Parts: sequence; structure tokens; C-alpha cells
Amino acid sequence: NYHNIWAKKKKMELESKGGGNHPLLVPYDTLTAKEKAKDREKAQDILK
Amino acid sequence: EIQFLRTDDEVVLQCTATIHKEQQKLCLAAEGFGNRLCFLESTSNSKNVPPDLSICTFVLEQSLSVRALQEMLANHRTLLYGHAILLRHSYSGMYLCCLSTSRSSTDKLAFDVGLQEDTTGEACWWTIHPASKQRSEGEKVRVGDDLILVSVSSERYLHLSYGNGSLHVDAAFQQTLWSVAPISSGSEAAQGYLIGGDVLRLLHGHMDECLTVPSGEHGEEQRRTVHYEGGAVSVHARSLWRLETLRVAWSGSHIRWGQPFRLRHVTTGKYLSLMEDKNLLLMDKEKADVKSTAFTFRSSKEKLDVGVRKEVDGMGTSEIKYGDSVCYIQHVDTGLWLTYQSVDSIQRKAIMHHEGHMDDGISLSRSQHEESRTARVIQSTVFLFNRFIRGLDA
Amino acid sequence: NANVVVRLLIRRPECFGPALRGEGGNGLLAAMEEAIKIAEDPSRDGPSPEEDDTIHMGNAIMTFYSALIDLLGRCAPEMHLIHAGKGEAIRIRSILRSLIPLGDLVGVISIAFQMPTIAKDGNVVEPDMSAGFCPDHKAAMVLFLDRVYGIEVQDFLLHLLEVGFLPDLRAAASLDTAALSATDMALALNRYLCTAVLPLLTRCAPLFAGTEHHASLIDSLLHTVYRLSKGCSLTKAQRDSIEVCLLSICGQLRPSMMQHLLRRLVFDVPLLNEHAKMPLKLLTNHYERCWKYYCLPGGWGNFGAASEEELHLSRKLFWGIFDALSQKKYEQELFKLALPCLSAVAGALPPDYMESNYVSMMEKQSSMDSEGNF
Repeated sequence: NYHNIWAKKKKMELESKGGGNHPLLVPYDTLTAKEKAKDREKAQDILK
Repeated sequence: EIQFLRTDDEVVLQCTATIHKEQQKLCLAAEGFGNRLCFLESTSNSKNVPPDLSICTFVLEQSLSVRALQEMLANHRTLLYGHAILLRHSYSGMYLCCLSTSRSSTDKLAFDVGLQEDTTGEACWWTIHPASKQRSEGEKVRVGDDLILVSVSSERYLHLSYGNGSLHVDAAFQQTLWSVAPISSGSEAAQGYLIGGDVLRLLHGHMDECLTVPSGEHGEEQRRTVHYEGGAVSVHARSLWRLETLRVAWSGSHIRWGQPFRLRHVTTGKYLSLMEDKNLLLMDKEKADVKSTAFTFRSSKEKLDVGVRKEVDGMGTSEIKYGDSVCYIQHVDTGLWLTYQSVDSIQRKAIMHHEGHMDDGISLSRSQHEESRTARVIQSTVFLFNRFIRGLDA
Repeated sequence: NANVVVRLLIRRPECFGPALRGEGGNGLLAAMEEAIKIAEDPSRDGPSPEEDDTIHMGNAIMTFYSALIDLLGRCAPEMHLIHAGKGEAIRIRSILRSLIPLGDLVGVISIAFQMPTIAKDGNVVEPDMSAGFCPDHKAAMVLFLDRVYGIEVQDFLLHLLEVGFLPDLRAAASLDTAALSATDMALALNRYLCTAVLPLLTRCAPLFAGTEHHASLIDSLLHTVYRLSKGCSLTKAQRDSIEVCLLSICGQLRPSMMQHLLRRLVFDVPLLNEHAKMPLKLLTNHYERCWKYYCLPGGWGNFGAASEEELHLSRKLFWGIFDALSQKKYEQELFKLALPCLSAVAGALPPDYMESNYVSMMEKQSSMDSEGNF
């Protein structure tokens, strides 16, 4: 969900830029484990 | 009328270097004990630095065609160009091969060349090829020739790498001409007669005393003098001397009366030398000049000189014989004779004199192969373990 | 011929380009980075006073190296001969292995492409494909990697997928918009994928058995492949290759790690359009292979049983396919394809099973809209 938040910000950036499809605009599930770790750390720390 | 290289003949692989625009003659060598990697020992500097041909000598075990070698792998002949030859390091007994490992000395493709115990596999064998068109493949290889070796396993050449400051022998696609020089042929070697490169004890007098350095006083500095001593020392490595001829080619030839050579103490690794002060002192390899370290064997005290005799290519004539012959050591430049000071665990000091005592005659005793190998191992081990101790001290 | 050519090439090392000399060479990876830099630098790229008048030096160097590694990979001996154990063949393969290191190939495959984009107006801007780094360049690298080193280690397979394959697949998926699909870059990248990458992954299917640890990785691969499969600009052969590769991989993947791809499959199958053909085959194969995991309470002893959310999703999948078949007019091929799928999923679903009235929440379909599929 917070990846969706980030992707909404980056999508607004995409329309403002007029182009430049970002490689990580794919869904959070589609993202790699390494990229998902940036949000996983916050998930783990807040819940724990 | 021209000698041909065949199996069981001791050979050395010489190469040429153009460092800072000079012609330097180097030989492919390797100290089998310890580091298996091969290096190059300078032989053109025999005037100033003695060459350690003991680790440079190589023997040709077999010379078979590539077809026969492939068939055998699937399962005194003369070297003909186009065969694959099996080199065995004489001192160590391992075989030259491409180690298939690399030091990455500015060449990724290059493979290091070292020694291997097992002759099985395609790494040990080296196909032989002519350097130029003067001898096509299949022709008999003469003793004086330039040869290029191609690794069976890696299909590279025995190559001299100039990339680093230190010259390296590596398997590379670039080809370097190698020359095979015959050290000796044991097939025609006469038994009981002294030949170059043999490790021997210089027994002296009727008391059977031997020219030995001081004992294990824990000091390499104290182990630099020489003195006659008899007793249980005669069955120790402390009295083994290696007679190294001043010539690289045909070094294993029979010693003739009046041949200049250097005596090397096997255990300590130092060469016998004469000071200007008429006292013998063992100096290192770097400070072992021909004038300082050259000695000759004479039959009698008579001062007649044979002048200059040509050095004969081949086995030569057997003159000095073990036990039966009586020899006199004469320093080449000073003309002095080795003698005993007689000032006295006998510990009779050995000195140099321009007349000497009457009983300066010596006898020569061969050393067994096992004893010689053990003495060389002792030397190469004490060197490394002294470096290790000094490094720990620092 | 290959033995003669390799021997001549190593006899004359000057034919390998400056990088692969071995004489103070920077290596293939550094050379292609330098070629990239040449490609962006206009001063050193062009003549600097058409194709004949203007030759891109960076692309020329790239193509030269690609051709060299391609030729060496083709010269590499065959696997049947190397299994037979011919000494000459193993020698040649070892020489090629010495010639090219593995890390250089990994780095070249890891190097990415520039992405053509739409401009402010909306028209696509396309970099000159004849200039710069192109998928055919990596095709040769993959050919060499397959024929010389060979992919026989799961660790190396997943590392390569980390570094150079999954990013390419994701870029191809992201370039599936109607405007960006028609770009020649997309065609070239689809060609590269469907001709080199997917066949390699298909031939390396058994290694995918041990993928428990990289579940996120395997799920990302599955999702990217499925998105490419729904991509439209593909040719018939490209679609066939994608279908074969995906079926082969999912065949030996462990059942619980289908679940993420199944979640995406269940809401896209009820359309029963032409794009729905291969999801049906994938579902049929999965359920036929893993019915024990579903039917029996124990399931596979090593694997276990379902998490019951997969069971609910499978039930709604079955019902959706059933109703869609009921509504759709009879097509012979479509109905002969859906029947085995429907029967297999019905059999896999335990008859004694009871549906839970508790619905699922956070329906991803809202985020997964029609446009851009997300």
C-alpha cells in the first residue's frame, strides 16, 4: 500500500514530466525482494 | 658428426632477453622443494654470479608422437621434430607442466608453468616444434638448435614475459625460441670418475679428515670458515661439497686435470673463496666472482702449466677417479695450494699457501643420491625458516 | 572448422580487439562500457568534420565484440561430444573459458538499455537504434554463456536472473503501452527475449526445483512473463515461445509458489478471450500435477496442504470459468481446451470441502485496472 503511495507520487511525476516510464512503476508484488526491502524495513520496525 | 638429442639426456632450456638493450642468457629453472612455480636464472653472468644449474637441469624421459600419446592416454630414441616430450626435473623428480593456474601478471590468458608429480594427463607433455624452416618437422633435433614448445593441454608456448620488471616464464600465445643445451648424458658416463655437478667429500690426509665448516653454532656467520676435521663428520651433511664447472654447456662432462670450477657448500649454500689475505672464507652467491672462487685440480705439485686447452664438447675423457686418484687444490688466480695449518674435534685449520706442506694430497668421495637430496632440502629449508623467523621478529 | 578457427584466432591474438588481448587489456565488460561512453559522446562518435557518411564508432565496437563472442560461442564444442568426453573438445572448451571470463559476460548481460519515451506532446521519442547498445549484442553474450559455461547451477541461474534477465523482462513488460509497443526497440527486445532468454530458461527448467528461498524472485519472473504473454505486439512464434517457457517453468516450480501467479490468473481467465488460452493450459497442468496437494488433507508430505485462501481463490476460479463457459457461444477449440481445465480444477477441489462464507479483502483488481494493467 505504501508502495502504491510512492507509485502515485511517481505517477504524478510521470505525467508532469510527460514521459520516462520508470522501471519500478510495476506493482509491489512484481518488484524484486531487494527493492521491496526498503518498505519491508519500515513495516518490520513499526509492527515490531 | 653432430650429436643428436635423445632420451635420458640432461638438458637445460636457455632463452635470450633484451633487457635495457643488452643480450642476456637465462635458463628455465625451478626449485622443486617448496614453490613449484618456475623462474629464470641468469647464466650470462657466470663471471660474477654463479648459476644454480642444479635446479636448472632437466631430463627427457620420453619423446613420443602426438598420435601415440593420444592412443596411450586413451588406453634411447632420438627426438624428432613434431613429437611431445616429457621433461623431468632432475633434482626434484617432478615434471614440467602448465599449472592451469595464473598469477595474473598483466596477462589473463597466460598460464603459470610449474612442476607436477603425476605424469598422467595432457598438462605435462610439451609438443616440440622447429623455430625456423631450416629443419622441417620429422627431422632429428641437433644439440645446437632453437626450439619452441607448445603445451598439449593449453596450446600455449613456453614464453618469456617482459610485462613485469621481473621476467616470468608463462604459457602464452606469443612464442619464444628456446635452445636446448646438453648438460650431460648418463648413458655414456663412466662410473667412479668425477663429473661436474657431483656432490663429494674432500677427504684429506691419512687421518681421513674432511674439509668442513664449523658445526651448528647457531650462527651462519660462524659457519663461514673452513677447517679440516675427521670422525663422525664424514657421515654428515656438513662436509658435502658440490663441484660446479664454470661452463654451462656440457657441465656434467668428466672433470679433467686443470679444469676451473667452484666448490659450493651444499648445506650452507655458500661458495668456497680465497681472500686477498690468504685465508679462505665462504661468501654468498652474489659476491662469488670467478677470480675469488675458481679452483683447479692438479695431479702433482709440479708447477708446469698446460697453458690453455680447448673445452671439448661431449662427455670427455675420464681422468680424476674417486678414491684412487690423489688431487691437489690450486687457486686459479693466486696459484696457491690448499694446505693444513696444523695448529691444534681435531679442528685443524685449513689455509692457503704458496708452497704448502708435503701432504696436501686429497681424496674424493662421492655422496649418495639420498644424502645429496637431503642436504639440498636442508639448505632450502633453513633458508625459508630463517626468513620466516626474521619476519616474525620484525 | 571450429577447431581450425579457434586455433588460428589464439595463434594471432591481435584479432580479439584491444580489450581481449590480455596485454594490459581492460576486459570485455570495461570495453563495452567504454563503447557506451563513446556512444553518448558525439565528438568521438561521429566523423566530426547517412550510415555510410556517419558510422557510429561506439556501436561499431559493440557489434565487433558481439560478433567475436558469438563466433567463439558457436565454435564451442557440442554437449553430446563433451559428454562423450573427447579430449580435443574439452581442450577447446577450456581454451574458450580461459579466453572469456564469466564475470565479464555477467556484466555485459547486466548492462541495461535506454528506454524510448513519449514526449511532452505524447509522440514517442526514439533513440537511433543503429547507435548504442542493442539487444542483439546481448544475444551473443547469452549464446556464449549457454554453449560454453552452461547453466547447471541453481545459484548461478538465480544470480544471472538477478543481474541481467529479470530487469530486461520487466523493461519489456513496461514497454507494452500502445504507443511504446510499436517502437522498434520493443520489437528488438521482444526478439532478443523470445529467441535467447526464454529458450535458455526453458532448457534450465529442472534447476528451478530448488527455488524456496527466492520466492519473491520466482514470483516476479512469473508475473513479468505473464504480463509479456498478455502483451499484444508479439508475433505468433514469440507467443508460442513464451507459452512453452512459462508452462515448462511452472511445471517444476513448487506448488505453493504458484499461488501468487494464480491470484493474477483467476480474475483474468473468466474473459475466455484468445489471451485466455494459455492460462487455461497452465491451470490444467498445475492442478493435474498437484491435485494431491489440494484433495488430500495431508497433500504432498514434503509440501503439505493449501493455505485455504488458495482454496477459496481456486473455487471462485472454477465458478467463474464454469459460468463463462455457460454464457459463451460454443467454439470447438475453446471448449475442447476449457473442458480438461474445468474437470481438472473440479477434481482438485475436494468435494468434502466447504466454502468459507468469510470473503477476501484488499481486492487487487481495483489497483489492477485495464489501462497499463495496474
